[PDB]
Amino acid sequence: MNLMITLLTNFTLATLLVTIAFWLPQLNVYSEKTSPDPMGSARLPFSMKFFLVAITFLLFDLEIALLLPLPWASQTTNLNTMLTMALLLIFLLAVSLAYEWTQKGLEWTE
Amino acid sequence: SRGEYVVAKLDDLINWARRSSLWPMTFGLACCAVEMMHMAAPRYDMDRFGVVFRASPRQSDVMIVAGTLTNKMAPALRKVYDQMPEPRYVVSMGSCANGGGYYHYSYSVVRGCDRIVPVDIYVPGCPPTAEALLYGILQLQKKIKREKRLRIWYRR
Amino acid sequence: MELLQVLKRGLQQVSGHGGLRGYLRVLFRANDVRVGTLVGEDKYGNKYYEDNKQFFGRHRWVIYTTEMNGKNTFWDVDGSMVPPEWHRWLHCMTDDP
Amino acid sequence: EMVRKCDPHIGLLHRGTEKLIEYKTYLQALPYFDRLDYVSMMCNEQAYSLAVEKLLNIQPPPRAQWIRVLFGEITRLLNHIMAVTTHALDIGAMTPFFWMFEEREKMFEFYERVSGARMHAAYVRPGGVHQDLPLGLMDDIYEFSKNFSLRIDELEEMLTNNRIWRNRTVDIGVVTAEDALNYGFSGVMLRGSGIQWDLRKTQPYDVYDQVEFDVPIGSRGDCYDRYLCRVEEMRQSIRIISQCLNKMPPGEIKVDDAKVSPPKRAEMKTSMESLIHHFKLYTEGYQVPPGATYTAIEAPKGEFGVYLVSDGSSRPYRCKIKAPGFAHLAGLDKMSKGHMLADVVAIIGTQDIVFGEVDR
Amino acid sequence: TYKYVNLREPSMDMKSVTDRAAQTLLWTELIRGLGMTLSYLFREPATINYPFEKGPLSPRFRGEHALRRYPSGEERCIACKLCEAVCPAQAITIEAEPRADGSRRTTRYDIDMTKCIYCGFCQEACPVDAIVEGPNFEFSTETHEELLYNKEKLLNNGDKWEAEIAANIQADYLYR
Amino acid sequence: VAAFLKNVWAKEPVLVASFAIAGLAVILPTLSPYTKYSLMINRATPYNYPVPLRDDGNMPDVPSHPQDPQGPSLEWLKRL
Amino acid sequence: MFMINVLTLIIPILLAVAFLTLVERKVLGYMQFRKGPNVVGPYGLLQPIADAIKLFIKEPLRPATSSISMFILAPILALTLALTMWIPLPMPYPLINMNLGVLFMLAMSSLAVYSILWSGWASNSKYALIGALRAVAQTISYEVTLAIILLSVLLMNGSFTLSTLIITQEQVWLIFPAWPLAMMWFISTLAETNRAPFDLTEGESGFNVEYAAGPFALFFMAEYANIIMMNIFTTTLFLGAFHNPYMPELYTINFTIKSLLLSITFLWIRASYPRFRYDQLMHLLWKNFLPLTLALCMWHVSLPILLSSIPPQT
Amino acid sequence: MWFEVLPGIAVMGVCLFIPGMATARIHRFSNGGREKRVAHYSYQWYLMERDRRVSGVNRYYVSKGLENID
Ligand SMILES: CCCCCCCCCCCCCCCCCC(=O)OC[C@H](COP(=O)([O-])OCC[N+](C)(C)C)OC(=O)CCCCCCCCCCCCCCCCC
Ligand SMILES: CCCCCCCCCCCCCCCCCC(=O)OC[C@H](COP(=O)(O)OCCN)OC(=O)CCCCCCCCCCCCCCCCC
Ligand SMILES: CCCCCCCCCCCCCCCCCC(=O)OC[C@H](COP(=O)(O)OCCN)OC(=O)CCCCCCCCCCCCCCCCC
Ligand SMILES: CCCCCCCCCCCCCCCCCC(=O)OC[C@H](COP(=O)(O)OCCN)OC(=O)CCCCCCCCCCCCCCCCC
Ligand SMILES: CCCCCCCCCCCCCCCCCC(=O)OC[C@H](COP(=O)(O)OCCN)OC(=O)CCCCCCCCCCCCCCCCC
Ligand SMILES: C=C(C)[C@H]1Cc2c(ccc3c2O[C@@H]2COc4cc(OC)c(OC)cc4[C@@H]2C3=O)O1
Ligand SMILES: C=C(C)[C@H]1Cc2c(ccc3c2O[C@@H]2COc4cc(OC)c(OC)cc4[C@@H]2C3=O)O1
Ligand code: SF4
Ligand code: SF4
Ligand code: SF4
Repeated sequence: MNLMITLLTNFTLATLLVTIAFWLPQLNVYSEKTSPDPMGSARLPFSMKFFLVAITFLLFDLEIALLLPLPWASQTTNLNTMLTMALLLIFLLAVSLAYEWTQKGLEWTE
Repeated sequence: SRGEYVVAKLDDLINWARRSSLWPMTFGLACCAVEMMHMAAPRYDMDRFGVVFRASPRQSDVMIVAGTLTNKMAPALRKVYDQMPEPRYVVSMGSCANGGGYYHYSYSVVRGCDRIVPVDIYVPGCPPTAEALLYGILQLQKKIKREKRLRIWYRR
Repeated sequence: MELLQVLKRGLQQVSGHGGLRGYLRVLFRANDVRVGTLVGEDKYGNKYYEDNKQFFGRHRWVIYTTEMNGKNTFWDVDGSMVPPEWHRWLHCMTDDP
Repeated sequence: EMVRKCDPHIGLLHRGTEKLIEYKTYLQALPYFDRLDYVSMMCNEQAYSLAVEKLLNIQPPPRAQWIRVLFGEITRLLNHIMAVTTHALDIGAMTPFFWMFEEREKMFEFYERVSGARMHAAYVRPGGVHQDLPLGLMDDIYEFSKNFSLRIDELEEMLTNNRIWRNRTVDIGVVTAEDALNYGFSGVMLRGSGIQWDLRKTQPYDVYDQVEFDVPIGSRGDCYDRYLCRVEEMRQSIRIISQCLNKMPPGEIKVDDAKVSPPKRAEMKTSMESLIHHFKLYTEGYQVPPGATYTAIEAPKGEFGVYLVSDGSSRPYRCKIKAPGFAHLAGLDKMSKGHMLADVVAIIGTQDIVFGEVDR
Repeated sequence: TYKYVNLREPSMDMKSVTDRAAQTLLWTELIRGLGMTLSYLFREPATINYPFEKGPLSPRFRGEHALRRYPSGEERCIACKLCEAVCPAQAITIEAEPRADGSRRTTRYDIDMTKCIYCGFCQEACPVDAIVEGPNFEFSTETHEELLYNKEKLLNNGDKWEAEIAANIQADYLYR
Repeated sequence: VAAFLKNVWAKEPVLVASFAIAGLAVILPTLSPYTKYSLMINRATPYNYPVPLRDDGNMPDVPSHPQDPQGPSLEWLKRL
Repeated sequence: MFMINVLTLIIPILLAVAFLTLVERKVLGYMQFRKGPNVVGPYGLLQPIADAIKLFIKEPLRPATSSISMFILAPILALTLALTMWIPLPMPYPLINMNLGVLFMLAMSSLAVYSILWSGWASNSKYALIGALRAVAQTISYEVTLAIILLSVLLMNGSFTLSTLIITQEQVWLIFPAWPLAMMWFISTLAETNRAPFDLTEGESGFNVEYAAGPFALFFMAEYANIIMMNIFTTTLFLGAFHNPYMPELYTINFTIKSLLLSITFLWIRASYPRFRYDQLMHLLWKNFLPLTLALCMWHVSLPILLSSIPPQT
Repeated sequence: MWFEVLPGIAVMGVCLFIPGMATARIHRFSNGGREKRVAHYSYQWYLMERDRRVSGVNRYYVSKGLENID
């Protein structure tokens, strides 16, 4: 409840400052500008490597999501099984990284 | 009256903030850029006046035209000037920016950047010393200081 | 300790500008508060100081007058307010004021 | 990410310098050379002065030659400080720019004391130099040079063993030596590729055959070897300046042929021949005998040459200016293939390109 | 007479390999660089307090032009046009006539300070030390034509700065 | 076995440290004597209520009070 | 009374961000053998005020945008996320004391890439969009090691609670058992905030070159509102101070001094090195930080089990 | 010299000192001169609501000891 008050206050202060920033110099009548970039009008070429690093982020972020309950999982009574599955998950993250390595997926953004 | 005093204090405030936070574009053309760097160097140190170099003309306040403006470059210089947000200022630095200088009678040189952009401070020299460029920047600050924007706005 | 000498030099910089009023006066006009030997004063009120222990460039300075030729120069001090007889001395074109 | 093609468009500082030279006298044409490579002012003065003196069949006095070599090595310090620190500033290292431009400020004080201008001195003239050293100048050049080694050492502390600096320079801009010679490269651009060529050794001018210095040779031809070559050339320039300060002879500073170099102002106001010669040198200028020279020097960017053609008059008929950066920026297209866009700016930094000499 | 920068093979004993791997993993040269920057943090800076402190200059300095007079008030310039013949930028425009006492004096003496390259060939071509390039460098204007000096502005710069120009020429005429 | 190891320690010390720390993390809990006490402390931590037993008549190993000497103890944890 | 607590959080954040610009310019000045600002205020103290007023009265662009609405939403999201990162920070008591403050801060800092992406959308310049995509891939690359390092440390904390992390370091700093995690964490937070040697928004033109002085001053300050926060977070995470519950200002002075020294350490890093090439910091993450971070995550999984040092759940 | 950077660092340090000292004084003010009750877990919330009931004045922080029982 106080959390929603805080979030709403931060959004309100940000919207206040952004509106004042967009509209305090719009009181000025400075001049009207016509103003008739590295690329001129060429279409943005698709970069395959940027997409590959975004999907590699997404899959390793999912493996992170599996890793996230480990401080609570260390409190279990089945510690041998828990330690085995934790080492197996971090090892599978390392194997996904090794396959991403050796198949040249981490190249030109290495 | 009272509102005259209010707009006088507001003019003093906005002129103070504009002259004490000048941001030139890091943009040199010829030999004057070397001395403009010496005015950025530790001996003169423009940053202690609130004068910093910024790469883009979008976050810049003054264009120090420091070097020879040729015919091949003048539309690029005008485009740089047209991308600057107002209030934007121009400091012509050196004899070629001022009036062509040593290349005045050349087929390829714009005889003075004031054919291309409006110029606020003309700094003379070939090159002017870095101390002389800092003199021109402080004269620009004093020119911004005596601007009367809100007084003229209140009287119009 | 040699920090006590630093604080005592700061306090006698305060005491050397004629108190807190002169200290804050030179702090806001000059943005520097170090004291020197008064080399002279021209007919306008520009005061010229030495400190030969400061490094070359800091060792001679002017405090500009607050009023020259009718213009208030309390804040709007100007580099061309130096008369030509002191312009050699301040720009180190000579050793002699 | 790869650079397939790099097409530099120049002419943005093309000012028609060498058409303006054809309509001015030799003395009037001298200050154009300050403004070509405007971090190498007295070196270009020295190149044009050697060209004119070779066409005039006269020689400067020995003291003027030692002053030319002294201030040319001060100029080499200026140019390599500009080169190294702006090459680091583009890659991102912004701090030794500020650390080394104070030493560069002191060397501009040396130019201002010797000539009255901090950059464009117009000091080295055909026939000697314009004016003798002021008393006490060489002591201050000594006090600068004695401490400048620590400044190079802390620059080299901030860059040479740095892994971020090495990762931006070591695999970058490799030139084979045969392609460096075939693309008209000169200076560090050759000597980074292992080529043992320096014009101060091989084709020596004024008193460089009498000073003792080493020539740093690269091994891999990359940006990093050219960086180390420029650092060690600053070291060897300090060595040459120490030798020039120890071996400065007495004597005159202009050639005593008063039909070339102007007489003293005391004797211009006393002698009839000196006033006539002062008049005619500062209005018409000396006639240069007809002929064409190509005189090159080892300027701190490479071979700076003048192909100067006199038709007999007191004005140059033709003055072609060979600059090193012209051929270096021509070779930029080959040097950047297979590299990335953040590597081309490092290549543009390690070819010390000043567009005043590129465009004239 | 030549030397090889970067022709060192690193040693391959376990001491040096462990030194290089500790440099790699423990960032020794990066702490060296941070230490050099921290060493400059505690230095007195090189910054002078302009305009209250001024950059050092010599009496040879080439700044603002001025026309000098004799120690009788008569102006030194005798209209010989050597300064405008030698002028590399053609910045000097001179017209003359005999004035009312028959003296050879100028009617026009213009220096365009926006063409001028501040090289001082005019002051060293001058046979009577009339045109000089003085000590002033702080003469920036707000208008282009305020730098288009005529004879009145140049004689006023002479009258303004003569107390300093005479001392600079006193300190530097024996080198000329 | 030491030429390849010195070679990879000269070329890729990041990966040598990585595989070494990973190998230690795998094999070392099977060699540590304290791995038993982790299990013992995580079962000695009473998250729930110790629900009492109905005294049937013959449970000598169950105490009648918390301060009785029979039952599980934690002196191994107070000493360690 | 709670609104007074929110305001005394968020207004001194913006003031500290304002004077961080002065501290940056001064400390970079003296490291570069020069001075920073000393004219505008006494010792430069009015320089951020004059600079903020100067920016707020410049003309904005209002360009032809692909989206006007996302051109508005990028500074608002930037400032809102930059202010909400501070609310679970225990100094020594937080504004919002939540059980999962660490995971909260991780999630909200993962949300900060939309400001970069929408600022690249809103400019019609396709090269600004390319630079925005490179910035986003940089930030999402280093979020991976942020998450795994933070997980490895919270295996020694016992919970996701940020106030428990003060109890965790009552005997020793957590930089002593976790300095390789601490140094990869510090460099990764340096790479999160687009901070040198990882900045690719000044040279090869960034994502926020379209913004001029209306929103830009907000973006920038939101960006520095992250930076202090990250250092404060690092101060909570590896340099936990002494907390006396009867004198909380001992903790507040101690963590404030450590966070100031760590932000100055950011300033002292950016004044000492050149930048990375873009694929060089991708090489730094994916090939140098990520194998070590996985190895040390295995080590900090198995290590409390093999030493019988599993931390408390509560 | 280098001590010129210390006024800005001291101002920024006061700006970082204000939120922590502020929330400490506010939590002592709003909670009867003591720390705010931390209720991360439902047992803590149950005890805190039981304190709010047994105080009789609808405040969890008003503590009742042996004087409340006979
Ligand atoms: C939080 C408080 C502060 C923390 C410390 C940080 C402050 C100091 C910062 C200095 C400036 C840094 C600026 C950014 C620099 C970025 C570049 C960089 O450093 O890249 C990292 C470099 C990257 O390598 P590189 O770039 O140097 O080399 C190129 C890469 N190869 C070699 C592959 C071609 O190193 C690392 O990744 C190391 C990360 C930390 C390693 C921790 C090792 C732990 C040791 C375990 C034991 C090892 C012994 C053997 C086994 C024993 C078993 C018992
Ligand atoms: C009814 C009456 C009131 C009407 C409404 C007005 C309200 C108050 C507005 C602010 C004050 C107005 C006056 C502004 C300054 C006027 C005086 C002035 O210009 O003094 C000059 C002097 C600097 O002189 P200078 O020439 O720069 O020195 C060169 C160095 N030798 O300057 C100085 O020495 C310092 C000048 C400081 C200016 C004030 C401080 C900044 C403004 C603070 C309030 C607004 C911003 C609040 C915070 C925003 C977020 C950071
Ligand atoms: C069993 C233990 C647990 C193992 C699983 C957990 C691992 C944790 C770390 C995860 C790492 C994920 C990615 C690993 C990829 C490995 C393959 C690889 O990198 O091969 C290529 C490399 C040559 O490099 P290159 O292809 O050129 O890449 C650009 C850099 N130059 O070639 C190499 O770098 C050679 C790599 C092989 C040799 C490494 C030997 C390390 C020995 C350390 C001591 C012993 C440790 C005990 C375990 C044995 C490990 C071999
Ligand atoms: C373009 C759209 C606008 C974009 C700009 C604005 C949005 C972005 C910036 C704001 C982001 C808001 C994030 C709000 C939720 C954060 C997660 C959260 O609440 O975690 C904290 C805490 C969990 O900890 P715990 O201790 O278990 O809870 C108390 C129980 N003893 O949980 C609690 O304490 C629970 C408290 C009650 C429930 C809180 C619910 C908050 C409101 C819902 C989200 C509102 C924002 C929606 C948009 C998000 C971004 C798209
Ligand atoms: C958590 C901590 C946060 C701290 C933030 C603030 C840090 C800096 C604090 C202030 C430092 C000193 C500032 C002094 C400014 C210059 C004062 C001055 O003398 O200005 C002179 C100017 C013109 O004077 P004039 O009368 O024209 O002179 C002719 C004389 N014959 O006259 C004027 O310009 C008019 C007077 C202007 C005074 C402005 C003072 C500074 C205002 C800053 C706003 C914030 C203040 C602090 C807020 C928190 C505390 C309440
Ligand atoms: C960033 C700071 C503090 C300095 C460095 C700097 C400037 C201002 C402008 C420029 C600059 O450096 C870059 C790179 O180096 C040269 C070198 C040049 O000539 C040697 C040159 O001539 C036009 C231009 C430039 C750039 C330029 O415009 O201030
Ligand atoms: C938030 C407030 C109060 C003001 C102050 C301020 C802004 C907005 C933007 C900036 C800023 O302060 C500094 C100004 O100077 C440089 C100079 C820099 O380099 C020379 C540099 O490099 C990253 C960064 C900067 C800051 C910058 O961008 O709003
Ligand atoms: S005015 Fe002169 S010194 Fe300046 S850039 Fe032009 S040619 Fe070079
Ligand atoms: S200094 Fe040179 S360019 Fe200027 S007027 Fe004199 S001769 Fe002409
Ligand atoms: S100033 Fe000197 S050189 Fe020029 S016309 Fe006059 S007398 Fe002759």
